[PDB]
Amino acid sequence: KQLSSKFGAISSVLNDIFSRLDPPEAEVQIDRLITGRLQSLQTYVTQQLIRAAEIRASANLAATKMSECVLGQSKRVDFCGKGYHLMSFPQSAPHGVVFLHVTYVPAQEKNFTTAPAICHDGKAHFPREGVFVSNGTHWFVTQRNFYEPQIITTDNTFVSGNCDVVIGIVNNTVYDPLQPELDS
Amino acid sequence: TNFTISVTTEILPVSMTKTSVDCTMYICGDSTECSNLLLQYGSFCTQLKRALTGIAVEQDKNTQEVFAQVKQIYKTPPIKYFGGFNFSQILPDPSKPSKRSPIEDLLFNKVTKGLTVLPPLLTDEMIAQYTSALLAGTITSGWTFGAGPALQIPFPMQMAYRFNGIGVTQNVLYENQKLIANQFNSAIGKIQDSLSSTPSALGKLQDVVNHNAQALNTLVKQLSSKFGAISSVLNDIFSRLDPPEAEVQIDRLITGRLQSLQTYVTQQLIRAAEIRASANLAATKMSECVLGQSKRVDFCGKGYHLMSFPQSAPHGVVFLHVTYVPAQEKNFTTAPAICHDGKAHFPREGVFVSNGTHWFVTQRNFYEPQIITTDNTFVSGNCDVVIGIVNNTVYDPLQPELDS
Amino acid sequence: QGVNCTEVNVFQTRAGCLIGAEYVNNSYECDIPIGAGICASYQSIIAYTMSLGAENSVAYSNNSIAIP
Ligand SMILES: *[C@@H]1O[C@H](CO)[C@@H](O[C@@H]2O[C@H](CO)[C@@H](O)[C@H](O)[C@H]2NC(C)=O)[C@H](O)[C@H]1NC(C)=O
Ligand SMILES: *[C@@H]1O[C@H](CO)[C@@H](O[C@@H]2O[C@H](CO)[C@@H](O)[C@H](O)[C@H]2NC(C)=O)[C@H](O)[C@H]1NC(C)=O
Ligand SMILES: *[C@@H]1O[C@H](CO)[C@@H](O[C@@H]2O[C@H](CO)[C@@H](O)[C@H](O)[C@H]2NC(C)=O)[C@H](O)[C@H]1NC(C)=O
Ligand SMILES: *[C@@H]1O[C@H](CO)[C@@H](O[C@@H]2O[C@H](CO)[C@@H](O)[C@H](O)[C@H]2NC(C)=O)[C@H](O)[C@H]1NC(C)=O
Ligand SMILES: *[C@@H]1O[C@H](CO)[C@@H](O[C@@H]2O[C@H](CO)[C@@H](O)[C@H](O)[C@H]2NC(C)=O)[C@H](O)[C@H]1NC(C)=O
Ligand SMILES: *[C@@H]1O[C@H](CO)[C@@H](O[C@@H]2O[C@H](CO)[C@@H](O)[C@H](O)[C@H]2NC(C)=O)[C@H](O)[C@H]1NC(C)=O
Ligand SMILES: *[C@@H]1O[C@H](CO)[C@@H](O)[C@H](O)[C@H]1NC(C)=O
Ligand SMILES: *[C@@H]1O[C@H](CO)[C@@H](O)[C@H](O)[C@H]1NC(C)=O
Ligand SMILES: *[C@@H]1O[C@H](CO)[C@@H](O)[C@H](O)[C@H]1NC(C)=O
Ligand SMILES: *[C@@H]1O[C@H](CO)[C@@H](O)[C@H](O)[C@H]1NC(C)=O
Ligand SMILES: *[C@@H]1O[C@H](CO)[C@@H](O)[C@H](O)[C@H]1NC(C)=O
Repeated sequence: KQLSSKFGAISSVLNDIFSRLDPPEAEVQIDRLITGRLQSLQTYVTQQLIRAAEIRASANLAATKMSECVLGQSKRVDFCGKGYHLMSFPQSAPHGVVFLHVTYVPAQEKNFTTAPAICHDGKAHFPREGVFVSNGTHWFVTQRNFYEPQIITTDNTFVSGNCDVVIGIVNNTVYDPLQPELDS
Repeated sequence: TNFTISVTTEILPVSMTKTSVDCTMYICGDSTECSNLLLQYGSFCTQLKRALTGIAVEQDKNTQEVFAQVKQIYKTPPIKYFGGFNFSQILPDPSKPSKRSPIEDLLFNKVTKGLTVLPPLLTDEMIAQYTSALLAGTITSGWTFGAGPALQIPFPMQMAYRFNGIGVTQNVLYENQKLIANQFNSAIGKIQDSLSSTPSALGKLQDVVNHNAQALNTLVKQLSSKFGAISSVLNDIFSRLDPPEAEVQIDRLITGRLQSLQTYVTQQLIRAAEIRASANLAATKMSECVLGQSKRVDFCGKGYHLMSFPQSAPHGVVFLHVTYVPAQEKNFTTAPAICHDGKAHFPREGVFVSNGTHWFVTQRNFYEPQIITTDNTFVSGNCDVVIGIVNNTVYDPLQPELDS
Repeated sequence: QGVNCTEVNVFQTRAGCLIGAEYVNNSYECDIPIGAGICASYQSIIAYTMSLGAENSVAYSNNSIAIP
């Protein structure tokens, strides 16, 4: 559409200007036409450069995401997928890239009672990687992302100090297979 | 041997004021001959209108993406108890008519012819509500609301989870929970005093606003330029000069105004690209070290990062990063391993240290001496291939049970 | 935009008054954004305030945990 602009002249065709108007000022008219079209081309080139910068930033982000959570496992939260990311599938798209992300989504939560630690024999026991979970009568240990209750055992718990400095601790025994394996 | 809690302020711009410019009003105004003449230039005004609609929709898109990270609005419990911790400075004040916490109120107070300013779609009230919901989610659910449904969790349990994530055992938390809470409250008070006393803390948003105002004022002032004509007024030229050349003079004037407008649009587009880059950086920081724990070093906070509290700001966002900083170091003697009974023992997660006559295993970030046992150590090979090993016995936690 | 319509279904907003669309107290999911905390959508055409999301107040306690 920029070729259809008269730019203040009498015609949009330079051949018509050359064959229709006196050359001493047709030179000035052609100069005005070519400088207007050159300014339009400069504006279009600046717009193309801005779009190129945006596309380069987007492509760098896409390459970073592909290096992050396509070639390996990413520990980042909500970087390339909602929820706990697991992996993704790279796909080819026209002038773009589509990623089929696979994520881990917890569901079906259950109310439970928890304690900071367990005071047994005057000593405080803390879970190594889990947390103390009570279903109402007994205390169990499980991971923070799934419900796999287990008997309180010294293999997954460590002792550090007494229970008189901690706040909110409850009383429960700690099972140890040493006593039944040495009783017999 | 000791640790401290420090709060740092990070300011990242989000968006600027949306502007709409009309060519036929800014260049000449109410001139019918100018309106007839500008139709022969093509569709430059159409390109300008498309560019301003594009920058407006990009500003709306990034200001919607940077704040609406969750589709669920969470509310704080009426009881303001979190095991001794204080959050009254970040929690919204019900007494305020705008439901804004005093930190956001201080941040808002510290920021002060065709052209028009479009009001933002995301105004102050729902931005403040989004920040309050994010604070409630990160104070009552941890990282669970950012990875699915919100799950209730006590705040000391969340602190223990974060300390285990960064590499600190849970023993030092329950023994110093009151000290940690007091240090956090003191750091919050100190950073609030520093924010209230330093006017240069909000420099980025201030210079963005000043640059936008200067650009608008310069664009307004460029209308009164001669641009090679006899005068900057159009009607006196039209009614005084012979039209034949008066057309050339008005053409030069309107094309100079068009050049100035195109320069302004190009500068605005470059500033919009910079603002979009900053907003994308802020969104990545929000995804990394706001909705969950981030293991990156010196990304969104100096030292071992713990959590970040997002705060609303005029045309920007302010983050209150809380970090874990070790202090009060002590000299100790270390060994690569321990040669006991012809076997080399390597720690599973600790490091062997010595105070001069006894050896102990300690954590990588805190000093806590423990007796070297077989549960925290593993045996792999003999003790002669290694270099720098020393002599020490290994206490067996199982031997005295069957010794008696 | 930025023009008062009293000196040139009426609902006056900060950006300007809307003619042809009725204001609804109930808020739904926005379709066509307008600005100044208001927008219009087609259901006739109606306008409503922003819908941030479904309200979900979690029961926070010092000894309650939700294990998935
Ligand atoms: C909490 O869990 C424990 C163990 O999983 C439950 O104890 C068992 O309950 C079943 C159901 O009657 C009995 O048949 C078993 O004999 C119980 N085992 C023991 C060791 O007592 C307990 O009932 C659960 N409590 C609640 C409230 O669900
Ligand atoms: C947990 O158990 C300990 C001991 O097994 C309890 O401590 C005793 O408490 C009673 C009454 O409170 C005192 O008369 C005893 O002198 C305490 N003994 C010791 C060794 O301290 C403790 O009270 C229990 N806690 C709970 C919550 O049941
Ligand atoms: C670790 O540092 C903190 C402060 O940085 C110490 O806490 C101070 O303790 C002294 C006496 O023990 C009190 O008079 C101060 O008021 C405390 N300061 C604060 C801010 O609470 C703490 O004692 C240090 N720990 C060790 C083992 O030296
Ligand atoms: C948390 O901090 C706030 C202030 O940061 C405390 O509020 C102060 O309380 C004292 C005693 O009631 C008053 O003299 C001050 O005027 C209050 N300050 C403000 C700014 O209101 C508050 O007591 C702290 N603790 C809790 C649990 O909120
Ligand atoms: C290195 O630390 C150990 C552990 O605390 C010190 O051993 C104790 O020293 C005190 C007095 O210095 C004695 O009362 C204890 O009986 C010692 N513990 C044991 C198990 O024997 C040791 O003294 C420290 N070394 C130096 C040079 O200070
Ligand atoms: C740790 O102990 C081992 C054996 O208990 C040491 O190995 C002996 O070292 C002496 C002299 O240091 C030699 O005469 C022996 O021949 C070595 N025996 C073996 C089996 O290698 C070892 O040197 C000790 N470590 C240090 C640092 O002294
Ligand atoms: C747990 O209990 C609270 C109130 O006691 C309730 O609001 C919440 O819905 C319960 N959780 C589940 C999963 O039922
Ligand atoms: C939890 O808080 C309630 C009320 O504030 C209190 O009665 C109870 O003892 C607390 N429990 C723990 C474990 O701190
Ligand atoms: C440890 O020793 C070195 C040299 O012996 C000294 O420069 C340094 O200050 C000491 N560190 C502490 C914490 O005393
Ligand atoms: C440490 O270096 C010194 C000199 O470089 C050397 O004499 C000593 O044996 C070295 N110690 C170890 C444990 O490598
Ligand atoms: C428009 O003007 C009327 C009075 O002329 C006033 O009541 C109304 O608030 C104004 N509307 C806006 C959006 O300023």
